[PDB]
Amino acid sequence: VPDYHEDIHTYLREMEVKCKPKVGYMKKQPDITNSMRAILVDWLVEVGEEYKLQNETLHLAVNYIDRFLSSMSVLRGKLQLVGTAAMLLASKFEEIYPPEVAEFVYITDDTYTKKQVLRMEHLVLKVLTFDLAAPTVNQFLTQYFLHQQPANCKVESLAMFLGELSLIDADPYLKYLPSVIAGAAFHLALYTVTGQSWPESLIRKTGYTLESLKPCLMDLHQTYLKAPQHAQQSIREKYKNSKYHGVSLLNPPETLNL
Amino acid sequence: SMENFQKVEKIGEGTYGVVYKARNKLTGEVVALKKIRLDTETEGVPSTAIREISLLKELNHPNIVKLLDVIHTENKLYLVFEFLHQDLKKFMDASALTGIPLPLIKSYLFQLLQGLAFCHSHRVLHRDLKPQNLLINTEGAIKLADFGLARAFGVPVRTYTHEVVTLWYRAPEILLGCKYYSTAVDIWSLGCIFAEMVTRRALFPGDSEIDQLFRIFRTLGTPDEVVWPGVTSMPDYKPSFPKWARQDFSKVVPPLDEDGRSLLSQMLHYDPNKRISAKAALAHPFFQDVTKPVPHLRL
Ligand SMILES: *CCS(=O)(=O)c1ccc(Nc2nc(OCC3CCCCC3)c3nc[nH]c3n2)cc1
Repeated sequence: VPDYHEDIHTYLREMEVKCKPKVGYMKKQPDITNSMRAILVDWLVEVGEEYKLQNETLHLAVNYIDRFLSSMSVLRGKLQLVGTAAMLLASKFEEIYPPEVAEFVYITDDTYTKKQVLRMEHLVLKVLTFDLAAPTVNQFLTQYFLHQQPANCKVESLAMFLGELSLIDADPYLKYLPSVIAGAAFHLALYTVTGQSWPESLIRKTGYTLESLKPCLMDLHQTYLKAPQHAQQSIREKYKNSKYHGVSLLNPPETLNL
Repeated sequence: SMENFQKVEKIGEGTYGVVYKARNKLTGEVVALKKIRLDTETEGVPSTAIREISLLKELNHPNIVKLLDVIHTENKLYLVFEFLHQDLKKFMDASALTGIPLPLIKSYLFQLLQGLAFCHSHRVLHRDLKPQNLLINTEGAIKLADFGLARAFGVPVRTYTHEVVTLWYRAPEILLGCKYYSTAVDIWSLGCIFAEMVTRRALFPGDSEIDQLFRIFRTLGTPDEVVWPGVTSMPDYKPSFPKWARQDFSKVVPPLDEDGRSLLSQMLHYDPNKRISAKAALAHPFFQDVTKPVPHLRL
């Protein structure tokens, strides 16, 4: 739709700042931690696989969760309820055939009842004031992919893989905007696979240089190198599939050029 | 919550919910209230409401119907909208004997294209443009309404819901089962509506998907690989389709001048890639003398 491409990019750059969670929020949660959140997001990855949901749905759900927990204190017993309602809302927003509510009750192992899921759904809507059309890492990556020469589907799947790993760890990735994580992920995928770098044409589009992406890149490179040891593994399993060209099997680079 | 609103009468039922006319007792404002039942869904808040509200909060524009407020209950959600006076369908019937003046057609098309360009710039497809969803006021404005079939798109798009757009206003790429569609589907709808304001009858009033295709093909020619690269590999294309010759556009909408015909033809281009954007259409010479007349309203 090349004609609205730049208007849309501009608009998403504006809205990503408005949908941004609060970077410090876990410090203010008395009862939950980054490690509990990692467990939850990893579980949502599995749920996404189980029901064959879009990656976008997963990214949206995690945005909803981070924004909700930015203002609402939640006990550990209830963190999965928040996450289940967020995935339900994301599915309703984004999916052609979302799973029905009963399916969402079933995958929580009847920890929660259906009316609890529906009531959380409504509370999450109130808290986010219905502002659900949030920009994601995935939406930026997809635009950035159009600047390949030519398209390389391993580069594409590996970028999505790295962007997805960023969802698991609130420290450090909550401090980076989606467009920046997408930038770091695209560059790191492109260099890992082809040896090439963040292209000139994307500097013109985004205003980001390798310099400006460096802090995120340094974090993301470390996450990639340590992905095999991480307590959470569902994203590595998912990306062994041929649908993603088995990219979780590719060797991360020992070092980057800079 | 609803303490301050006084219901006046029911307007109708769109894609979901029911719409009433109401007035704010404290300010005097006349509003349209869309009532949405939640206890009917122990599936919860419907996807159509979730989309309509999240998108309409972002889309603030003089040719897009304005969402003023959202009022919750446990059991009901009420959307408060600015009230408009009638739909374009009603207005066209009211105009049957006397015709819609060209200045007003031009004004309405210009305004609709502004509204649509705004939607498309904000990554929103409407997917249900038709005269019943286009609302006018006593001051010469027209606005896009009923965003219950709308969605947020990505660049580049993926496969979205197939069962989309009312049949008469549905683009050929959807009828032929294309894997991808985009903003061009809304322009197609608008092109059908432009022709309809001029003649006062629907351009392609088909009774089925195949009847719709055949009506389109009789007016614009059966598309081939020259006019639309890739048509013949599209999923619901049949090589048995009759091959009709294209009609010259001065017969399609006989009252339309040269500039009008040029514009209509770029809006009804088969190839979605070549179909004119709303943004580009605003600069077409058809609009060089555009004004904003006030219609003759018989509320
Ligand atoms: C047939 C009734 S009318 O033409 O006299 C008429 C139409 C519209 C309004 N005002 C109005 N209506 C709606 O939504 C009504 C639905 C729209 C979709 C099709 C079914 C009806 C509005 N939404 C937001 N503002 C609105 N204003 C008055 C009279």
